[PDB]
Order: sequence, then C-alpha cells, then structure tokens
Amino acid sequence: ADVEEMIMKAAKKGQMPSQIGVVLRDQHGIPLVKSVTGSKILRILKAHGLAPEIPEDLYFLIKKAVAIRKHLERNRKDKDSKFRLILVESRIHRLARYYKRTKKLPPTWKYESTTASTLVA
Amino acid sequence: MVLSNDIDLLNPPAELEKLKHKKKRLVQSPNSFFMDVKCQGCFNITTVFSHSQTVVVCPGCQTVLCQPTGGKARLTEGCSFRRKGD
Amino acid sequence: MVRVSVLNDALKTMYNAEKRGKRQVLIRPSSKVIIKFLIVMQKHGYIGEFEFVDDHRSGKIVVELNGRLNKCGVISPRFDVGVKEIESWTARLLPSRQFGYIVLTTSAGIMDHEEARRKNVGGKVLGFFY
RNA sequence: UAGGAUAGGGGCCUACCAUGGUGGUGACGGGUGACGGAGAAUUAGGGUUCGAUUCCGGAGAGGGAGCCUGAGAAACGGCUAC
RNA sequence: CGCGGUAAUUCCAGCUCCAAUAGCGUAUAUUUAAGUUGUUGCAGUUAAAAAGCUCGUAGUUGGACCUUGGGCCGGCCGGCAUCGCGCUCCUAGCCUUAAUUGGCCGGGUCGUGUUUCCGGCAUCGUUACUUUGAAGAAAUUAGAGUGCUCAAAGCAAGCCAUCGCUCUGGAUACAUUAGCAUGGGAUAACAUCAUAGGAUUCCGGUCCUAUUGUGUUGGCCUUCGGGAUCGGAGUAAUGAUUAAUAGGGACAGUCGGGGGCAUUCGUAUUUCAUAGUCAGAGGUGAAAUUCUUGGAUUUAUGAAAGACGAACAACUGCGAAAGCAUUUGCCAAGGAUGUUUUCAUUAAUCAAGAACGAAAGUUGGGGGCUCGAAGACGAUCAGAUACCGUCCUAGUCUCAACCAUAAACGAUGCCGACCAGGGAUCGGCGGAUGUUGCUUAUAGGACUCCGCCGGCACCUUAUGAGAAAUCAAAGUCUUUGGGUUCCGGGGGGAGUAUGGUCGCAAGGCUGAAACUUAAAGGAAUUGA
Repeated sequence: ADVEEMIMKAAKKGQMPSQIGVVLRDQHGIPLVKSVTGSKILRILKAHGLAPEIPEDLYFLIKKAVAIRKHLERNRKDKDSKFRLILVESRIHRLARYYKRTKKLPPTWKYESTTASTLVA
Repeated sequence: MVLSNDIDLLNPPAELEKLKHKKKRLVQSPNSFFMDVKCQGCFNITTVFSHSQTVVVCPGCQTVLCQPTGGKARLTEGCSFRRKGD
Repeated sequence: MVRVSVLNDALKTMYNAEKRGKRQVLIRPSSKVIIKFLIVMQKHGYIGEFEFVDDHRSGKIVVELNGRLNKCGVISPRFDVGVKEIESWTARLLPSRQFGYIVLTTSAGIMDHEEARRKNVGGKVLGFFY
C-alpha cells in the first residue's frame, strides 16, 4: 500500500536535487534533511532514490568506525583498569572490518585503500 | 474464543496493529505521519514530521514549534496542529 | 535457514491446539508445500496475503480440521537444502505405507511421489506427509 | 633453456639460468599379516569388516648391486661381484 | 549373575529327561545384537557429556524480484497463440504464379527444372544435480532357461525314423568413486550493463586476407565479400530488483549500581595527644592464656592513617563475561527504543588464531587501618595440629607487571521460526480536553491506565517432552534429517603417567595405557 501513496503525491523532480543535493555536498547529513524540510519532498526519498553521486556515504561507515576507534584508543593509553572499554574496542574493530568487506566488492579503489586506512583517518 | 487470527482477519483493531512491529504488520505503513502545525506569527502553516528529532522552528516566525523527545514530538506551549499531508 | 521445516512443525502443533490457522511469513520453497497440500486436499483453499509492497511475503492458511478428523495427521521435515542425501526413483525410502505421499522436488519441479516415480526421475525429499 | 641418453617426451641425469614448488580441502613425517582389484564374510536395509590364495594387474625369488643374449629379462630352476 | 559351611533341582557318579544329530563342544578374530558409533539412526537440566566469555577466519551454511506465468486444440502426452532472440551453410517442409519442358486449353489446368513458401533444429557466459546412452572381464553374486536322476551346483540339454538327425541354448542384472556423450533447465552457486569499454540497420577512410572471374605460371590491386583497426551519425522501458519478523551504519531523546580519570562526603574501625575517673576487660556453653595504678575498660575532642559505601538495595538494573552501589566534572563507550534517513545480502556460526578474564599465589613500589593460612598460645580432646578462644606473618588495599583457573553456573551452546493463558516490574514509545503538577498557561515529569517493541523473571495450566522430579522449554527427535559448532560414548586406573606446549613460580593446557572389575550414577518410592 504505502509505497504507491508516496510516489503519486510527493514531487520527485526539481524539488529534490535542489534541497538535498546541496546539503550532501555541504557535508553528508542525509538524515538531517528528512527531519526538517517541507515533508512531501522527502516523502519519496526512500521510495525513489538510489542516492546521487556524492563523496562520502559508502565511505561513511568506514570513516565513522575509525573515528570512534581512535577516541577509545586514547582512553586506553590512560588506565589499564578500563576492562569494560577494552572489550568494546575489541568488539567494534572486529565489526569495522565487516563494513569494509561488504563495501569493497562493488567499487574500485576501496580494495587497496581501506586496509591501510585503519587508524590513519 | 478459539481465535488464533481474527474472525475478520482483513480488518483487525488498531490496537492489534500496535501489537506487531511496523515490519510485521498485515498492512505495513508508517504509523508516523506528517502534520501541519499552526503558528499565529506566520501566515502559512508549515508541514512537519511527527518525530521531529531536530528542534524544528517555523520558517518565518522564530516562535519554535516543538521540542524533540524519544518518540513522537513533544509540542511546546500554546500551538495547534491538524494531522494532514498529501 | 530455509523456512520449510518451520511450516511443517508449526502445522502439527497448531492442529493439537485446534486453531483455524496460525498465519506466517512464507518463502518460495514454502510456496511449494501449500500448493501440494491443495492437490492432495489437506487445504481446499489457500490465500497468499500481502505479497505486494511489503518487506516479506506471507499467507494466512485456511486449513482442514475444525471438521471431524484432522486431514494432516503428521507432516514433519526430512531435511532442507544445503545437504546431500538423495533418492532416485528406484531408491525410494518412504514413511506411511502409501496412505501418505513423500514430498519430492524433482527435475521439472515439485510433484508427488507417484508422478515422479512413473516418469522415472529422482530427486531429494523435502518432508514426510503421513 | 640446452644437451646426451634410451624405443620415446621427460630433472632422466648433467651444464647454464631463475628462485621457486607444496600445505588445515591434513601436505611433510611415522606405523601397519598395508599387495591392489574383481571379489569374500556378516549385516533387512544403510553399513561394518576382510582381501595369502587355481582369476586380473605388479613386485620378489637367500640378501644386494651389476650385466649378456635375445622381439623382449635390470632373469635368478642365467651369469658376474661382494 | 552366582553356587558348595553335610536331606546342593547349580558339585561328583548313576538313572531319567531334554535337545542338535554324522555331527556337536571349546578358543581367538570378526559381523549382528549395539541407534556401544548414531548417513539411515544418539545423548548432553539432574545419569557419562556445552568450551569462562566474546570477537572471528579456514570451513560449512544463507532471503526475495529473477522469459515466468496463463490460454487453446489434438490424442499426463504432442503441437500451438502471448513476452517461444538470431545468422552463414548443411540438413531441409509443402504448396502457390507451372514458368524452361511435356500433355491440354473459351483453363495460363497440372507436374518436374527453377522464384516465393514452412515443419525439424548444430555452434553463439560457467557448473553442480538429475536423465538416457556408450565404455563397460570371466568367475563370484542375484538371476532367465534346463531332472547335474534329486541336490550342493553346473552350463548343459531335450527330441528322433533311438541304424542313416532334429534343434533350442550358453539370457539379463550387478559393472560402485570418477571420466564421456546426450536430454532437462526446477533447485544451489561462480557469474552478472552505472566511470557503461554494452547491442546496431545507419556510413567513411585506413588496413589485411584471395576464391570466383581469370587458360597456365610469376611482380605489384581495383571492384568485392569477409576479418582487423580508428572516428562520425541513428534506434529502444536504452544501461543500478526490493530495502528478509536477515545485518550494518547515520540521526533523536533517553537508560543503566557500564568504564576510566579527576573529585567530594559519611560515619565506623584503629592509633595518638589532651580530658575525666576507679575494676574489671578480652571471652563463652563453661574457663583460661592475654590485657589491667605501666587506672585500664569507658568517656569526649581534634588530628593522622588505612579501609568501605549499612539501612536504603528489590524473584529490580547494566556490562561480552569476570563483574559493578557516596557526590560531582570531563572523556570517549554500549544496549534497548524511535526512525517514509542510508548501504543492499554486507549475513548466520565456528577448528585455528586474537582480546578480556573473581579469588589466591606472585614481581616491584606505594601502603599495611582492618582482619587474618602457617606458627604460637587456652579449653575440649587418649591424639585436636581443628571447630571454639587469644596473639598474628604473608596477604587483604592500590599501581605498573605476571597469571589463566573457579559450583568463572542457568550444572541448561550460539542463532532462527513456531506452539499457551494471565498479572506485575525495568526501559523507551503512542493514545487520555485523567489525577498531581501550576511548570505564565502548557508540554513534560512522578502517578493511574490501556496498547506496544525489547527485558529480568514469576504465576497457573502444558497441548508436548522426559526415567521421573520437573520443564513455555529440558517443547516442536520415533511427528526420528532447521543451520552451525563443541563435548561424551561403563566404572575405576586417571586426569595421573608420558610427550609436546606454556607459565615468573605454583603449576596449568593438551592428555594415555598396563591392570582391575559388574555395576558406578540419577530421579522418584517405600523402610530404618
């Protein structure tokens, strides 16, 4: 039911490359747009959008994983006593490799880059 | 009675669609909605997502609109709203 | 996993309950079991609800029982896919003793035990209808 | 890569050349009345166990190496040596 | 397993009987029984048996859209019509204009050579599975046929005019991994059009190839067909399927006794100084060692020291687990929840391998208040080395290091779906012109609610499992086969010996066998 309603009564063209193709090259923040703006326009983002070409997005999960990791590592230079925190670090880095296993098969450059990328941004 | 499933399966009560998760539903939809929220300061009324997330302000008037909360938005002070969207 | 076994298991426990169905999510090898039930008249009707827009596919069953005797006395799985245990048209292990049938995915498609046997084509058992 | 050899390709060996090959899908190593097979026993079946045996293919013929003759034997009821 | 301690159906003889019978005992190996090897076809709450925990690989396993579905006739099968691609040629299905040619003829009538015309389908991205067929030793084995006289078996044999020969055989199956070839196109993968290097009727120029034509042979190509190459212009739903009661990530307000660091507080206990004052105190069931003008015990006030967070604190929380309660700040973190945000199968679970891992012991510092193995003391005690009393070292505490084990427990793998009623409470969310609130008013929040995701669990029945006790999982395994992994496979020996491995050490981890022996063990029930 749901999907047909969105497609018909939204907009699709014009309103969406203007609102959303700016904010994403400003810096990411796809979820920000849906939680503001003029509703009907973003109604059909899920029901008609692959994603325009962009820097980030495919890179966001990988980038985020490194970004959180470095701060945990910083707090593992101060006190060894954080026995809880070391196993969050252990868990999250082993999840981090999963992200760049799946998002390495569809596109080039990723295969070489993402192994090195761990811990250096 | 003996019911697993209903006597009229096709139309269940809304409370029994509040049972099952959004994904699980017989007819799935957003239970979430769009609404137009009404502000004296602006001539027009602005369409808003039910779960605000960001502290949405009205476009022309710097009145505010609602403040966010864990579920559907917690509206602040005297404001009014109708539930509609196209 | 593959659903299949879950449907069969759910069916027999639901018969003991005396419910008029249980309704659940369905897949494509579990589309097959329902159509075979219709042919051998464990079902005189089946309906595949919401297979159009939704995240999944599903089907509420309308099922024989709530009558006198249960039609499906037992159905119980006999291995899903991803395994090698195999029968031929001559190999035939069976349950029941000809009152039931042995569910078989054959070369052409899913058909009952006698149809496959006559054509002289083997396959892999999906479950045991008693 | 090349050559000599032999019926012939062949690391087959040998020169020069490169630095490889192969492994958890268990390689490499050890053990085994461990010959292999067709087959046998016994199991409803599925299997398990066995295969010295008038057959089939190979190995050896006291232990080892080496060789003559000849279509063909690295023979052993041939030789030659220890 | 048991019998024989003097009327032994268990011995030793006799009798009689049983029972296989030209055969029967006995031993060892082996198959069955034994589902004790669990593919078929296992068990792990408590009997033998889930690894402390998580990450996580090799390895296994893994969702859906997916030229598929439907309709007609003919007799499930054959052949058709939609949404059953295509070309060279081969092979090739019938007929029309019947024409060169032949016979007719007010007919272009008909057939053949020949133009048009179609069945029937070789090659044009990989497989696994399955099909049919070949290739497939005899014997053996199953087995056709047959009086080897029967028969085991063997491949012979049966009929005659039995003195003038007649004929049938010597089948077939088995031939097991794999390999070949053919058919199928379901199910599973490799795989696959988005930076398009895609298809193509358009056409060029460049450039190769040489048979026809050319008598023949030799040097050099025009036209041309087909390749190769580089560009220009055209056509089309032109070129990415959803968004798993699969997974991640973004974002929002939260939640928690999660972590760390800084920080702050409380009294207690101990000690000290100052204070006061006069007999007990430690201790217990009863005493004593031990301490008491070296006026204790007690009392108060400060300070120091070190520890800890009562009652509150719960069939309640969080964290991977081990574990975690004063305040406050900062720093990053994690789950649940919400989400028409995003990616699109990334997933599930695991030998190996990696991280963390109570206590004790320890390596060195800080630190030693409290308590407190050993020891030393008093009773009790034949012994008492203990419980019990008293002294008290290591240690307890903290920090950087070791370590790797626990009844590290839910004695219950992880993950997924399903099968059953009900009320609490923890968390979030939604709906109430409810209450309290009074927040200007409200929204919130605490309270009452109903609905609800995900919880810790209880309750009562348990359809059902189980040996029972019990259990909404120990169900959905005899209805025997959901995915994955680990472990057990009689008791002891023995979790040791030995070797390898590791540890600072203790010792751990890995882990037998000789030999013994018929029960070890569980739950319930009845006695004492």
